[PDB]
Amino acid sequence: SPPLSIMGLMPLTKEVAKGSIGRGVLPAVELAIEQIRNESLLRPYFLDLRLYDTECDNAKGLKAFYDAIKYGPNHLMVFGGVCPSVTSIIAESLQGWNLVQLSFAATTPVLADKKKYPYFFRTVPSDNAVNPAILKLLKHYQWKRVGTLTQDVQRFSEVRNDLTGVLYGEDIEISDTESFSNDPCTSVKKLKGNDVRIILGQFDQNMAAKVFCCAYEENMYGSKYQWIIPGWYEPSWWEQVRCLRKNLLAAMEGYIGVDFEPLSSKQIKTISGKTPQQYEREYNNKRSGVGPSKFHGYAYDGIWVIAKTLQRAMETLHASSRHQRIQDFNYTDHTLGRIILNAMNETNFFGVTGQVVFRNGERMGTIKFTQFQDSREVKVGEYNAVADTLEIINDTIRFQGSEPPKDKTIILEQLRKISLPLYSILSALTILGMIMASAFLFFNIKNRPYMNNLIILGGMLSYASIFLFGLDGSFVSEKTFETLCTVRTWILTVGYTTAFGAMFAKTWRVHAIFKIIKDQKLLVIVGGMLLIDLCILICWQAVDPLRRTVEKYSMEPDPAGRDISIRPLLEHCENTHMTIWLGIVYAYKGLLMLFGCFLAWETRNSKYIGMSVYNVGIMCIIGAAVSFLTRDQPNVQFCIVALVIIFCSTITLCLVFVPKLITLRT
Amino acid sequence: RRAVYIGALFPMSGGWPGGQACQPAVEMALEDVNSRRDILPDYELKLIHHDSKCDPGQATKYLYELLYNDPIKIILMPGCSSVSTLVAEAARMWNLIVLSYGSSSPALSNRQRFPTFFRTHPSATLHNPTRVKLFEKWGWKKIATIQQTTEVFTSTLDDLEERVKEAGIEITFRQSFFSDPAVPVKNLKRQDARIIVGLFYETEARKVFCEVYKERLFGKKYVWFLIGWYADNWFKIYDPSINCTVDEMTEAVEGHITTEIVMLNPANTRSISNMTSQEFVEKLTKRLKRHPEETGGFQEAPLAYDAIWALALALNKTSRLEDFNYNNQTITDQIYRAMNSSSFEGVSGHVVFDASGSRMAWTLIEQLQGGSYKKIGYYDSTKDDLSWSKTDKWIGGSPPADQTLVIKTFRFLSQKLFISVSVLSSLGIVLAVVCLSFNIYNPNLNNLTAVGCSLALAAVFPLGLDGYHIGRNQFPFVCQARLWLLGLGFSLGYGSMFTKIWWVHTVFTPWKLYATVGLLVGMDVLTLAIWQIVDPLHRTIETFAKEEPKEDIDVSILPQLEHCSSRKMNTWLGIFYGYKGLLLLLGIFLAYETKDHRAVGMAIYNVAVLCLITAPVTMILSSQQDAAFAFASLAIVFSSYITLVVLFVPKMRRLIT
Ligand SMILES: *[C@@H]1O[C@H](CO)[C@@H](O[C@@H]2O[C@H](CO)[C@@H](O)[C@H](O)[C@H]2NC(C)=O)[C@H](O)[C@H]1NC(C)=O
Ligand SMILES: *[C@@H]1O[C@H](CO)[C@@H](O[C@@H]2O[C@H](CO)[C@@H](O)[C@H](O)[C@H]2NC(C)=O)[C@H](O)[C@H]1NC(C)=O
Ligand SMILES: *[C@@H]1O[C@H](CO)[C@@H](O[C@@H]2O[C@H](CO)[C@@H](O)[C@H](O)[C@H]2NC(C)=O)[C@H](O)[C@H]1NC(C)=O
Ligand SMILES: *[C@@H]1O[C@H](CO)[C@@H](O[C@@H]2O[C@H](CO)[C@@H](O)[C@H](O)[C@H]2NC(C)=O)[C@H](O)[C@H]1NC(C)=O
Ligand SMILES: *[C@@H]1O[C@H](CO)[C@@H](O[C@@H]2O[C@H](CO)[C@@H](O)[C@H](O)[C@H]2NC(C)=O)[C@H](O)[C@H]1NC(C)=O
Ligand SMILES: *[C@@H]1O[C@H](CO)[C@@H](O)[C@H](O)[C@H]1NC(C)=O
Repeated sequence: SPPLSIMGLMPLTKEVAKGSIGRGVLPAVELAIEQIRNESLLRPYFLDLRLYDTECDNAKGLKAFYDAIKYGPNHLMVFGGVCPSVTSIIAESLQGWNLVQLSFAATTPVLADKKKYPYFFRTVPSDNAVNPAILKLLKHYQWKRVGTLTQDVQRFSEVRNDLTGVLYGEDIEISDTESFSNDPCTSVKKLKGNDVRIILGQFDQNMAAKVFCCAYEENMYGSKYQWIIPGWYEPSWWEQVRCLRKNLLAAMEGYIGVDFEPLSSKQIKTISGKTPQQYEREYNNKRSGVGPSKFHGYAYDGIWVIAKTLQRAMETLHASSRHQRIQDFNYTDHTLGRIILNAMNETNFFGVTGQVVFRNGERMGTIKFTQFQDSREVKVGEYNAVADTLEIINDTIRFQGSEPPKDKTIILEQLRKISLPLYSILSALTILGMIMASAFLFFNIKNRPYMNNLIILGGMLSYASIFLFGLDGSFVSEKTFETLCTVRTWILTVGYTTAFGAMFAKTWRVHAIFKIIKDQKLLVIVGGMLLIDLCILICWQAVDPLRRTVEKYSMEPDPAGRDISIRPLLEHCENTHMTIWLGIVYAYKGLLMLFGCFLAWETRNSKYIGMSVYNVGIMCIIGAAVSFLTRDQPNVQFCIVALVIIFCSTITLCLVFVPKLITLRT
Repeated sequence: RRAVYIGALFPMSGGWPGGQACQPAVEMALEDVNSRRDILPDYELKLIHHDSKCDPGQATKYLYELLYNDPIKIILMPGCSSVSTLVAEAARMWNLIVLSYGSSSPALSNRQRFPTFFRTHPSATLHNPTRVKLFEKWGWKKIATIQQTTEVFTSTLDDLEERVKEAGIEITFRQSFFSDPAVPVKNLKRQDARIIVGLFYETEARKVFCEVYKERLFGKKYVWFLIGWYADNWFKIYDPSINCTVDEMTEAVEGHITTEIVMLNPANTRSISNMTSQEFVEKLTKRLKRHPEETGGFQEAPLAYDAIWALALALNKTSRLEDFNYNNQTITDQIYRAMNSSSFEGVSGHVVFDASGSRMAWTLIEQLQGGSYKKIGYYDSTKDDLSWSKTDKWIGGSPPADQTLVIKTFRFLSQKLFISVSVLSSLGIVLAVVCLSFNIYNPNLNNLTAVGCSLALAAVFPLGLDGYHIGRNQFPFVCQARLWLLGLGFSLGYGSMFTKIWWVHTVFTPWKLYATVGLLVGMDVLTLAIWQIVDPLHRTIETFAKEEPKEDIDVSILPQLEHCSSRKMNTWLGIFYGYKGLLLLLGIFLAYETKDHRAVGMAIYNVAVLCLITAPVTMILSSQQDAAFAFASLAIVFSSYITLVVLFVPKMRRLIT
């Protein structure tokens, strides 16, 4: 039978550790070729394989390739290549004879282009096949803020460049894009300065122990951060290589490892007829000397791929003519290579790794999530991109916290409250001044003429105003009461102007005498400034709505260590452009009060009324002074204005009556 | 004889079609060296050659085609750069020596990876000392760089960074692309840089210039640095891959600086060939039917020429060389030892190459000036000689730079409004002194009030302007002196005014009262001294306006003003205004209380409302151009004028009425 020759280009020596890999993957392909001899898928021909040692030096590999070209027979395919330079160079040069090279360990995305490499295919999942997986894991546990850290190597910068290419369209933020070369410790410094919660590391093996030891020095661990790291190092690599393993182990737990999964968990019949369990058992009892490889699955699948490929392209219309065209290939033909490319590219079937497909020189693989649980890694979850499902292994994951941490700095706000045990004693003092007012009104009607009644009206309105001052502020059970602060401030101002008009018109008439129609003129002169203050009330209504405003005082503390910050807020009734209005109102009050304040110095030789108007004008100006020098704390200002209001509004009646009834009741 | 065969390679097209010119050059060179029997008494030179278009697939096919055939070749000649690296990497397995002629990779200077490799072409790092001197001439600091993603450009950009870092010039915007110019020219428009250096081949130079015309990023503040060994017609060849027309590109590429290096003797000398450079160039223009402005590789053909002549003299230095096989090494080491000590004088001057390379002395620099290139000057790096010719036109003459800023001082109105203020103060002084002399020459509290109002009319002038007299920057001293004098003057005048109405209110209801009111006046100088002890003076700077109000020049105008202040002066001046307002309202109440007295009360009623209406309008104002100083001076001089012209009306009018 005429043989169909094919050539494998593998490192077979002992001077390189990848010779162990080639010697490990040789039993799977010889078992596969003996299975092909068992089934005998091809009556007239028989397959032949010629092995060639490379050691992946470029000159020696091209020399062995040239020797095989010059001296060997009419080869049909070429197979293999592990070292990236001699794969890159052969994949660029392959079109000079229009042939196809099949690899199984080239794990660099630079072979993704087909204008550069139209004849190249691979079955190993690349490093860009973890990027849908990490998005699905993040949406599985709702993470928002992340900081990246990429080592300045071409591969890490390439996957960093592809993070942006895969990240487009979702609610994701990338804050700290630090890219160091050999000092990761200042990078952890910068990361702690931007205090980002989740690390997505990209570096080599030797940098990792130094990064975690001087991240212990920054204390970048705890129940606050996660670390997503590519975990393809050798197991227990950290046992050999300024920082002790005692000061490393209590911070090297919880580090999420992102690998590719070798096998599956299906016990289903493949096209071989066996299960992955039977295949692995037969493999490990096939061999005994070699250290176990982890690529023999891809070697076994790809041999059956190309065998099914050559039988489906062998089926041509040309029974005779193609059989001569294969038997007389002088390396020049390209139409046969085009049909072989079409029949190989449309390969889709189920093997040991699963249902294999091909999306542009790539097979859709299985991504193995893992976690370093208790001094070792454990498999925790899978993800299949052909179906886009992310399996997880419940009852296996653990957390040093209790919830997968929240990522942004989350805040909460509330109003500034006042001391209720301070407010309650003032609410108890509310009633006594009012009852004394309504009792001395009955003493005045027992005397029964309008002057002390107007004084009592001002006192009652003041005792109502000082009650409803802070009753609307902190207790916000009446929510739309900031519109009514002006509707009670006009009540307060009317009581104020009534009391001070009864203080002022009497002393002005005492100055003018120092007739009953003159008392009528005095009453209408008080009514004139009453209506002047009513016009100022409607001018305050027209000048601003005085609506509900909120001052948001932002300091964001934490009383009990939780990251839910607190920010207080204060209700403000003003509209911040009535400063001219309140300034002219306070000047109006000062001009109305300084007349009597100056005149009390003169007429001292209405005997204690000037001493009353002085001893209330000082308290009123100290109330305005402490009013403008506060609202930093809305409790002390309100209690001090309640204190001065219950001072003045009953001290006027007390110093106007304390000798009156004492001399009338001797 | 003996036909000795030499393999060769000529890229006829692709990114650099130099082999179109070098092939007749080497044909001429082989016919000229096929003349002397003293160099080769026994052999005969033969040439085998192909094309590769700087394509490694064809290059690998042609290397196999020459290697695995007949007859045996000895020396190879690779054209492009990546293919030159590949053949110098793989020449060791046949024990061969390789000679390149166009590569510029400075990493190709290593002898470990490349023991059997030489190159006549000098590297790309001799654009950087000339680049940093042309940057040092104009002091520009914000430069942006853009490159195609290649090793032969990143080793240049790394040499330029590690050369510019000692000069203290930062490189801010460092971008890169591969074949998409849209997003990086979007980023350059969004980063609005001034001077831009680019490193890419021609077909994308046309694409990036279509993109920069489309983004409208050419123009006034944009300087483009490119290499200059392109042809002069390059923006004229029809390329249907882009829809841009020829003259908007021609207007866009106008006025940019290009750099290169020399390739041959600028003088006229004679080689061993007994010809010169100029006659050689004449012979190339004779035999080449195309134009030198349209062909490729025309400037570099003499390095190929002296490369053959050098190897020919090396072969004469070796002088039984007919049994060469790729396995042995003795012939190769003997020829290598003879070629190592190669040092002579050829058409390009002294030809030494078994050193660290870069043996050229002068470089060259041009500028597109109106549809044609034109020379700026010459240079040498060792002697640091920058030969000039002063032909650089610019946008109207000046070189556009990065960005500047102007600090503008906020001008006063030292004009007729100030001169009117000064003349009203002088008129008040003269009127006051004339009325006081008339009163003395015919009310001692009235004389003291006249002295105080004269001191106010003497302190009215020295409010200053925006730095206009002999000697400045003592503005706190002169303003604090004027303020102290005006304070004491107003204190004296108002105290001697108010003490009369105080005593008339006392008499309504000899030097005791006068001496106690004089000490009441001198209390204010104790307040002035307490203001002088803890924080007397300060000349602060306000930056009240926004930067860059200018319309055409990119120098941001920041207007800054100055007012005399202190450490904490606001509450102090508020307290002093409150104290003086207290005294003034006391006077205005006593004038209605104890109603000389009628005129004194009416003068008090005028001066009080004047001072109270102008305290706030000088307290809360800051635009001193026509409001603050104008209102204050109008207030003070109208006060003193009207108060004097009312208080001395009844004296002199009724003395002779
Ligand atoms: C490999 O798979 C198919 C095999 O033909 C190709 O993609 C097909 O292209 C044809 C023609 O353009 C379309 O009609 C089909 O719809 C495509 N898809 C499929 C599934 O057949 C192409 O050769 C390769 N495609 C990929 C994605 O690698
Ligand atoms: C290059 O130019 C061609 C022709 O001008 C463009 O194709 C369109 O051609 C039709 C022909 O009827 C015109 O009506 C359209 O106006 C053309 N489109 C435009 C945008 O000009 C082609 O689009 C141009 N290339 C690009 C990139 O715009
Ligand atoms: C170049 O060749 C010429 C002749 O082939 C050389 O000699 C010339 O000889 C004549 C004989 O009388 C003299 O008159 C000329 O002055 C010579 N030319 C010179 C000196 O340039 C000549 O020496 C050769 N070499 C050079 C460098 O020109
Ligand atoms: C080039 O070849 C010549 C062979 O003719 C070498 O030697 C010559 O030797 C004779 C006899 O002594 C002298 O008269 C000539 O002057 C020599 N030629 C030259 C050019 O000097 C000569 O040594 C060889 N040159 C080199 C550099 O190898
Ligand atoms: C080829 O050139 C000369 C001649 O054989 C030698 O040059 C030596 O170069 C090294 C490198 O720096 C120096 O340290 C030696 O002093 C040089 N020796 C000399 C000039 O005699 C050497 O054999 C070769 N290599 C180089 C680089 O020159
Ligand atoms: C899976 O997780 C849920 C929720 O925690 C739990 O109730 C259930 O028992 C888990 N299943 C197994 C098999 O542990």
